[PDB]
Amino acid sequence: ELDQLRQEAEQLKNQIRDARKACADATLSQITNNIDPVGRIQMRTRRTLRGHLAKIYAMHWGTDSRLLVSASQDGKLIIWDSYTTNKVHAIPLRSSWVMTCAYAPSGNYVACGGLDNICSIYNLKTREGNVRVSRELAGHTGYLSCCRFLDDNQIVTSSGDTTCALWDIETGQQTTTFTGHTGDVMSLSLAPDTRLFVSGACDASAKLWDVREGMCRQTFTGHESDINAICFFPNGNAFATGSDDATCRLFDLRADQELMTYSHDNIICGITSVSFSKSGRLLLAGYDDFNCNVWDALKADRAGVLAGHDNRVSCLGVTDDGMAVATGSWDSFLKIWN
Amino acid sequence: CTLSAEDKAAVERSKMIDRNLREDGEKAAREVKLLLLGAGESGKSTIVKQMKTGIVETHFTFKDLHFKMFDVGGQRSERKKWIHCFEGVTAIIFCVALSDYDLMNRMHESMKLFDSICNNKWFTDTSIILFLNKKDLFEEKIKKSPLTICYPEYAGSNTYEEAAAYIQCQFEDLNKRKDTKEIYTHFTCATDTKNVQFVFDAVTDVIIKNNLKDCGLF
Amino acid sequence: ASIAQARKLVEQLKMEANIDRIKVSKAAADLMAYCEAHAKEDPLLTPVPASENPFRE
Amino acid sequence: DIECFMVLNPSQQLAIAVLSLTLGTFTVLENLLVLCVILHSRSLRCRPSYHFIGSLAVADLLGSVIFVYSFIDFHVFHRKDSRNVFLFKLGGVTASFTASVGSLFLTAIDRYISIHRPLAYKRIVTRPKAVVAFCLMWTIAIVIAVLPLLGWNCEKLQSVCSDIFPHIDETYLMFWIGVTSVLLLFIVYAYMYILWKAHSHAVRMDIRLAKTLVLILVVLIICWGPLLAIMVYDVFGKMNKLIKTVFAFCSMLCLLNSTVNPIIYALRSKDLRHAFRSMF
Amino acid sequence: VQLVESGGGLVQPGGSRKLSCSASGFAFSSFGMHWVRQAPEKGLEWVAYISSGSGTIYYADTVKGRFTISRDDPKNTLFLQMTSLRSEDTAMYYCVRSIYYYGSSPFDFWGQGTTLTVSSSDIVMTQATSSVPVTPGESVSISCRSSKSLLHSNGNTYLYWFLQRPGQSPQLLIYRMSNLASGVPDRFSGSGSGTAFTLTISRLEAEDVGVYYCMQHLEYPLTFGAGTKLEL
Ligand SMILES: CCCCC/C=C\[C@H](C)/C=C\C/C=C\C/C=C\CCCC(=O)N[C@H](C)CO
Repeated sequence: ELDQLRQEAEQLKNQIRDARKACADATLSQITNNIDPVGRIQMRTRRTLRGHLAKIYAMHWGTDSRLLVSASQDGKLIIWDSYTTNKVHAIPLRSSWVMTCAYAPSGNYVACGGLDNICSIYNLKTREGNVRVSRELAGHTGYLSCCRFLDDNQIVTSSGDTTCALWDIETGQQTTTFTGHTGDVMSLSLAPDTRLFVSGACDASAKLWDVREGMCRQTFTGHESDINAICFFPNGNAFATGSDDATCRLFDLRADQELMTYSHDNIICGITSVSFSKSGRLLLAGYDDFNCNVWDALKADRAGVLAGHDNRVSCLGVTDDGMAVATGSWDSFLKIWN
Repeated sequence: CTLSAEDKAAVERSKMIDRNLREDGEKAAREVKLLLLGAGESGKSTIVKQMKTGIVETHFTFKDLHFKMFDVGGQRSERKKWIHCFEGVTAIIFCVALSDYDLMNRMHESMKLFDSICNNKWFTDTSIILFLNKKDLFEEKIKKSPLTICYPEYAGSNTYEEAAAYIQCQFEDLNKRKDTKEIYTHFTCATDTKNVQFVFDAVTDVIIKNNLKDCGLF
Repeated sequence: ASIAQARKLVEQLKMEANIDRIKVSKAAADLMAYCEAHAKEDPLLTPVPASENPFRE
Repeated sequence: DIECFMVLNPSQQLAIAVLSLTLGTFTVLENLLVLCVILHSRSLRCRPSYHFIGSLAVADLLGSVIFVYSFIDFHVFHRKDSRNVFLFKLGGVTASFTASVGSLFLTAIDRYISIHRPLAYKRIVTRPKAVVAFCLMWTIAIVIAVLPLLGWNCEKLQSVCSDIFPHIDETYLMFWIGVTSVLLLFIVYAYMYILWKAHSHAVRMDIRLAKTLVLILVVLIICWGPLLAIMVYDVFGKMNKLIKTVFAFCSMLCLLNSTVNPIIYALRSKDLRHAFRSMF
Repeated sequence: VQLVESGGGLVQPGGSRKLSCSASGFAFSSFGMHWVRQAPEKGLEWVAYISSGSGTIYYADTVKGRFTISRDDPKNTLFLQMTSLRSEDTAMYYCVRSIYYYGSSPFDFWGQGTTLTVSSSDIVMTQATSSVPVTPGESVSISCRSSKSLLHSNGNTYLYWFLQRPGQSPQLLIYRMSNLASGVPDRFSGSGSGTAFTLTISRLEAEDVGVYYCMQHLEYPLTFGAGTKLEL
């Protein structure tokens, strides 16, 4: 009755594995030889943002690369001015349990969410001189993990239950759903063309989705524990993942398999966040041992360290122009490095 | 000064925001926060009614002291991902039903949950308040059914006091950490009016010891 | 119950076996060409002088 | 004259030198290790309670060094110096001792505040307030020490010079003796109240707190009684060769407090011991 | 959003008067406020200013020690007390809004104004035209020159353009060199450099007729420019 279907699934998996194995002609390290290394990289703190009285959980840069937004365990969303360190806006939240935030690419709206299973959208530019709640989106059954704007009227979300969704802000209803995971979805990343996105769950797997049709395209495996971070290559044809194994990995789409892994014998803790650099030559990772590491993307070499925090590093980000790097931590302080 | 007439106003605005944040932080540090755990069919609703969607909230006051209670029993997700958010609470309240001993086994599930929570790495130095509910039912069943279904090794007498002491010591001997934290046990039923007083006493003791440890006098 | 899930799994696993794949050499050479065509504009690799830095002080 | 005050016999001189040298070395070594452990730990550094311990260690170090140097110079080599340099050294020693007593007073106040208002202990005490009180205390100590050089000098005015300290009038000596006693009484009353309240609440902690507070009070009284007794008698009474000899030995007892303060306040804290073990 | 202004009337020389303004429709407690005045036929003139929180106050050199300005945030009112009124104090008074943070637009909303009659090292902004004729559908340009560079080290050029129509209070069009306000069409444009600035209109309708003013915000006391009237 059902044994035949399971045997067919096993046969298909074996066929896929053989097909992938046929394309592997040469490893990345072999090609990336006779190329001059990058050398030691030294970067200095330049700013320090203060005024948060709890642990910081998320942050996001603005498209102008001057303004910032950050969230904390206390019910507060603060917007910063990078160059002067001035505070522009402080927004109070109804629920103190928050886990993610986003910045609209136009600069008119912000988004928030957490353990309450709701996504709140706030309007920044109005005619009364205050910030007010513009929309509340509900329908998930688990805590929200991430959210990202596509335009002024579209947003995708990820939930603690095995599902992602696409919303319509005007009507407040869901227009598409993505269900192929068995675990908890922890992160997602959008493509530069805003046509595809990738997800990572607690079953040690990653998936590639199509926004319009709403179907999965490819699945990637190789990790041994939960995946907590994921990011896109600047070109848009590869991505990087980080898990609890204390290792990072690089995956390719056209080849449909893994390319390289970044690990060190003296690192035994998990990874909380991952980011790339303009031109995609440096990979920045945040660890649980109060530090941040810089890796060469084309080589397994480690080209620097970033140690200025007294607790766990929760989040990090790079500007669209590529001038500075921002990091947050559980010590309640955000820093900017250049 | 190298500042135009329009940046000083921004500085003043930022300073007024800082003042507001300070006042907010000061007003939020005068409340005592508690986390309520326990498996289903334990008596959480009874105690909640005796004291005044995802996570749930509750507030009450006693002797000019304000308590907030967090209930997280409606999540139904991986607990290793969002439980570190509660690191920092004053204490934890655990509910267990004495009646459901003969009723794989509910008592063993409660013991497993208690052991898992007590020896967590985020709750190393947080005390625990244990409530044992439905004493009358336990005293109405012990006479008919012996206390050997749960513990085949039991070698005592079919008496309420001895059985209650046996259960209490079995629950109390699961904490590997003995010097860092202490457990406060209490017996209650469906009709009581002195549980909030017990909570108040335990909280005052915990706060005094924490203060006496921050100042290095211990 | 157990039939619908198996059918869905088989169909989904059947649509992922028709993709066209290229050799790892070609995929590994385009990343190297991209990193070489944009190396002249990357502030974090080559620190620019202290005049264009908006975070100098 | 500076020749009349020197009374120590040739036999007594040997003891003063050996005791001062060895005891002084322990004072500097103990305070040095304590300062580094509270400087190499992020957890200890943030706490606004170890700042007072570090201040006490620094004050004890400076006082020990200055006192040893001045005492050996005066009572071994028979060095003769003008009024200005001698009064400068005396002011330095006074500044160190006053700073040490002030640090002890601040620690006692912090520990009293903990038990007085258990719920409001954290709200009241804050790091900037600790820094403010640390700098105010040091500034007032420095001002008190420097007061004699500006004016008021017995040699530069008409008054009765002191019988133990050349070129010192019998008014500033009393001033120091009048402020030290008040601070010590507040440091004995705070601990008495702490013990009483702990006992009242307990009716395990009582045994521990009593075993630690009795030791602290006993050490303080035994170490600060004899010297102040001789000083007060001096001001109100005559001077004899016997009184001069005992006072010289009593100064030696005061330096021992700088070598016992770092073993009670450092070891009785478990966090400090854990940090020291981790560092090793 | 509205601001109503009370008080005003006929006063004898040497008297005293009180003027009040009531706001409704916005967060009155997070805005700074100004007072401006206009003589019967002359241009605009700044008077005084209050910060948000009443932590900073400024006055014009001609009213120092004679006028007082105050605020009341729970009741949403603004007050101006005038003493020892001269014969040069006859004018129409306006109350103005201003909010200061990165990327804001000050001087964006004005009041209706009240009339008061009395019985009988500063930058200079100059305009060298007036009563310029025009026909609908054509393109027009207006010019302005200052007596000092308005360009700051941070890269901002502080210059503002205002339009007043017959029988109406002024309205903001450009709240900084090359920055269009909200709700105003795209016909208007502004450009300049250093000490020379210009405002250009592609094509004008019948409603784009009035008087145009130029203002600087580099430093106090916020001097105004002269008017430039357009005739159909
Ligand atoms: C100004 C009052 C605070 C003064 C500081 C408080 C207490 C300290 C522990 C006491 C004395 C300062 C110690 C050494 C200074 C160098 C020489 C002292 C020679 C005077 C002398 O010893 N005279 C007797 C009779 C003969 O030996």
